[PDB]
Amino acid sequence: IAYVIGYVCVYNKGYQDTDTVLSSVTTKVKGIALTNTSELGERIWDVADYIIPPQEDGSFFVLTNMIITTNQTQSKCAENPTPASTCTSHRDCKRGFNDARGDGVRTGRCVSYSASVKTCEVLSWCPLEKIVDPPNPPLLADAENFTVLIKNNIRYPKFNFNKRNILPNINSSYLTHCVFSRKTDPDCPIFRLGDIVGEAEEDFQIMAVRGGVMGVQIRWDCDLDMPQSWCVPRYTFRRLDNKDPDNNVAPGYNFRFAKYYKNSDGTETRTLIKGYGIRFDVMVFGQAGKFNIIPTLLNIGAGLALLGLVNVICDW
Amino acid sequence: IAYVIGYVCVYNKGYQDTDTVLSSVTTKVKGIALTNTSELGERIWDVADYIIPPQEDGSFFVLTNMIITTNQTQSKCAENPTPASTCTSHRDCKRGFNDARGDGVRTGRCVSYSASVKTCEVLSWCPLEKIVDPPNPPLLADAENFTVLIKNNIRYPKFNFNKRNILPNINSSYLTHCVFSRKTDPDCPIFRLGDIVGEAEEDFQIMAVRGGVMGVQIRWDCDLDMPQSWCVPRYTFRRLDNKDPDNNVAPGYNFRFAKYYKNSDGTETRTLIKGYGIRFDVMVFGQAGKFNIIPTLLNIGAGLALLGLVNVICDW
Amino acid sequence: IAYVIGYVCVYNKGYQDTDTVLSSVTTKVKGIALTNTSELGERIWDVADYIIPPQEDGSFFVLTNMIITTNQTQSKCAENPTPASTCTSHRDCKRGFNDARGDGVRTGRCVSYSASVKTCEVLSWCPLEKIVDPPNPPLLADAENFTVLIKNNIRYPKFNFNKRNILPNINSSYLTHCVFSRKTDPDCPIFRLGDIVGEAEEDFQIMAVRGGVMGVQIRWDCDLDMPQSWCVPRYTFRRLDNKDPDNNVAPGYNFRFAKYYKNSDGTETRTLIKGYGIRFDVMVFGQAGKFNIIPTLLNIGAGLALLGLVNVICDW
Ligand SMILES: NS(=O)(=O)c1cc(NC(=O)Cc2ccccc2)ccc1Oc1cccc(Cl)c1
Ligand SMILES: NS(=O)(=O)c1cc(NC(=O)Cc2ccccc2)ccc1Oc1cccc(Cl)c1
Ligand SMILES: NS(=O)(=O)c1cc(NC(=O)Cc2ccccc2)ccc1Oc1cccc(Cl)c1
Ligand SMILES: *[C@@H]1O[C@H](CO)[C@@H](O)[C@H](O)[C@H]1NC(C)=O
Ligand SMILES: *[C@@H]1O[C@H](CO)[C@@H](O)[C@H](O)[C@H]1NC(C)=O
Ligand SMILES: *[C@@H]1O[C@H](CO)[C@@H](O)[C@H](O)[C@H]1NC(C)=O
Repeated sequence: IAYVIGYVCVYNKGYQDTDTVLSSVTTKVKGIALTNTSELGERIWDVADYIIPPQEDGSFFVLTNMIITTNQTQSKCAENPTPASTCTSHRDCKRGFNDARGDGVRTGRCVSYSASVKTCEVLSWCPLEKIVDPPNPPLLADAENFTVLIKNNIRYPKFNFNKRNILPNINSSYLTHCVFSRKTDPDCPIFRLGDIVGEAEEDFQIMAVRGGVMGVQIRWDCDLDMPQSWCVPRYTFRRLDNKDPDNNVAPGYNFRFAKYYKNSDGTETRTLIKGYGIRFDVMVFGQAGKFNIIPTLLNIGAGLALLGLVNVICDW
Repeated sequence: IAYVIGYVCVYNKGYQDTDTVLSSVTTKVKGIALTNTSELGERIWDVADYIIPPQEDGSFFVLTNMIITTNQTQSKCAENPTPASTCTSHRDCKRGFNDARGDGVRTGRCVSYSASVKTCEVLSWCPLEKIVDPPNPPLLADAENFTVLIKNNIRYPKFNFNKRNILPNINSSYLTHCVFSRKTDPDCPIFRLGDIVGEAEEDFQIMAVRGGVMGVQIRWDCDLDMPQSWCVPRYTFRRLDNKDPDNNVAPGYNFRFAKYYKNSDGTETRTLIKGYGIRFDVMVFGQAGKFNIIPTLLNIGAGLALLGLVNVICDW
Repeated sequence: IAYVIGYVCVYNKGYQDTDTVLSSVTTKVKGIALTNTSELGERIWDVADYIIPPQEDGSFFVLTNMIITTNQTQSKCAENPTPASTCTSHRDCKRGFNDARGDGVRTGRCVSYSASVKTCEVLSWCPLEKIVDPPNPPLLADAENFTVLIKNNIRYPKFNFNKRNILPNINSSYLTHCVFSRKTDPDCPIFRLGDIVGEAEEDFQIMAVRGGVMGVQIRWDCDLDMPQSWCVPRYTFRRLDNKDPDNNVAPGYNFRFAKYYKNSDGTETRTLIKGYGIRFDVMVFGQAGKFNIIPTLLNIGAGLALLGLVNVICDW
């Protein structure tokens, strides 16, 4: 049955010799955002404000919601209310003990956080970060309308193949005022953050309150036997974190950083920013194949050997 | 024809069992640069100045040219000249409209940027970044002479193989005053930035004006049947971005960041730096093989099966 | 010998069709530490202090020891003692010559660093970084007791498989007060830095003095023929760097960064921090297999073909 083995080699790509992809990614974010709060007045956020890591290859972080604590100085200080931190006598707090909250290290004497309750005195940057819910709606909801240009460049080493996701039919005039869309502009690398989140069956406005990790995946599945015109990337978007709050720890995505200031007196103070944002991971993978005689001959020989079993079984 | 199948197994590595490489890279940049300009006077740039991401594993950024806008404050403000931003009456500017330039959000009234023309007021950090060409020659042309030490460590999991690119015939005395060169010192990991760019058929002085992305690739192709003395990495360098300006968007490589200052009055100002630099991507790939009986037997059986087809064809 | 080929296919996974893993990692470090020195007095280090890269996906840097040079102003200056920088006359120093130390560029005249010796004047930030060993024991030795939560998410594209390292049998109540331990809590992702370093046959206290690169590796070896309950990651830890000082360059792991301040007079000063820390690399790899008819048939045919050689050899 030469037809059977021929069809098997045709559809299983057994005659193919395959190789992996070596990729480079560069993303640039463009947009502006306006915030209007009592504390910050009226404010605008340029490209240098809402991208906390200014440029890291492979991913980017877009700040969406955020909490500030200003004028923090190292001092002995009160503690946030907590059942493990309540004071009934000066002997309750253990000198030098380190707690799981991580606000600071305890001391012997303890002071009153307020008139009603007293908590252990700790060494820390005070005033401490107030334990409050993040603002809703998010400050940077305008980050729904940002754009991101993703430039990709792959190489297949063994076959000596180089390619970029910007197809050569496209020109700069079209790319200046272009926006990606599956129905209209499938070849445009300039995505919209709102579209990226929406195509993963999510809502950006709800996501931005606590953040989340979103992955953008690009598939480079190119058949090098056919000309390079059919070597085209395919874009997919997925949500990487977990919605369910009963299984994971610290739902959402956020992190803390600081800005250090030196006063006129020489004392060092710091402003602590806790930022929640959407982190976009760019993942590139693929596998490309070419023609080779030796695998074809090996597969043909093995198929003809299996034809012996086919005949033996047909005999019975 | 046992000779044919034997030679096929010998050269095609059908008897081989292959595995991929798990790698780690660490790079240190050493050098100094001096600049002499009217705005900054005479200046020297240490290791902490021209490497904007201080240490990220896998790649590093070397600043070469820059545009600085100092003492930027939040304010209602003028707009850079642009055909879409020209004022003929106060009703031209749309309240709250967001433009594609991204300098700021528009307001109702508009003032004169200069005596000749008037542009819409915007909420923004001002004075705005002036639209000017980057300085030529670049400020950090001395970055042609920097050195970079690349320490690489690979592991093949299945075969339990660990290796480092620093060969054990080398000692610290040689590596203290060493530099890489194909003809003289091929085993030295200490490359020169000018040499790295030159080996890719590029000119550092021209390309540093607007930047570019270079990839430094290391190939770990080791045959574990032979002793480990033949497991040696191979270095290659190539240019990742595109020179041609009529196909891509925003030619070159650059990014913007900010330094935030607090005045005596408490108002917050920022210095906006737009830096054009050379980003070096370190990409490590390879595949190592070892002897295995089962693939050898399978290939031998398939070859002997194909000998049947060979005999059948020879009969005709 | 159908039994032989059957056993070969059973144990060699010949019938399997394999695919690689596409992974994402997220690490959160929790802990607090106190330092007591003459220069810094009594100090506490929060999450925003000892993690110099605030959040980079795939690795994190935990500061352990440091050298601070404060109030550095750009000016003409003296030089650190060095046999290549000693002065016997004003003609010894070469104007504009760039040295291998990298402290600064030389000038014509040279000045007495101290009463005993004189060195070349250089343009640099001063006072220069004093050449002294890092403090022992390290300032941030308390970083032995920190915790790190590692959340992993893998996908196999061809088989359409998605998984996380947080098993469904685990709940948030257990994960709130959990810690990893091989004997007691093997499914907990919350590791301890001291445990991570210790299980690599290292001591944290001696390693933190000069730092080092530690690799945390996760293996996702899942057989998809069996249910997903057997798809479980496996954790291993290695010491990536080299202890031997006679083969490598700059033993340990450290890097330099700066904090820029603006004085009242408008002059710009900077504080230069040289930080030694432990860099933890998270490397995720794996390979998953499923059942496919065509490889099974090909392997069976080749085995039956090799049975011919088996019979021929047995005949002799
Ligand atoms: N784009 S940036 O230069 O990297 C940058 C942006 C911001 N964002 C804000 O300040 C937002 C804000 C504005 C006004 C008041 C309060 C908050 C803060 C610090 C920044 O610097 C770095 C650099 C490296 C790592 C890190 Cl964590 C920070
Ligand atoms: N090597 S560094 O510490 O990371 C660093 C270097 C510079 N470079 C300059 O200031 C050059 C300069 C000097 C004087 C006037 C004008 C320009 C600026 C800020 C830096 O800090 C960070 C840290 C993380 C992310 C980012 Cl975007 C920045
Ligand atoms: N967690 S952080 O925001 O990223 C951060 C932490 C620290 N660490 C200290 O200041 C320790 C210290 C405290 C007091 C006196 C002397 C030293 C310094 C600067 C920081 O900012 C960046 C941001 C991006 C890149 C870089 Cl290199 C730095
Ligand atoms: C995004 O832009 C559209 C139209 O330009 C506007 O209707 C929408 O409100 C914007 N999104 C946000 C969050 O403001
Ligand atoms: C690099 O150094 C060489 C000699 O040390 C010198 O001739 C050359 O001009 C230097 N490069 C630059 C850009 O100054
Ligand atoms: C870590 O904690 C244990 C107990 O909580 C303590 O015995 C040990 O001294 C701590 N390590 C350091 C370096 O302080």
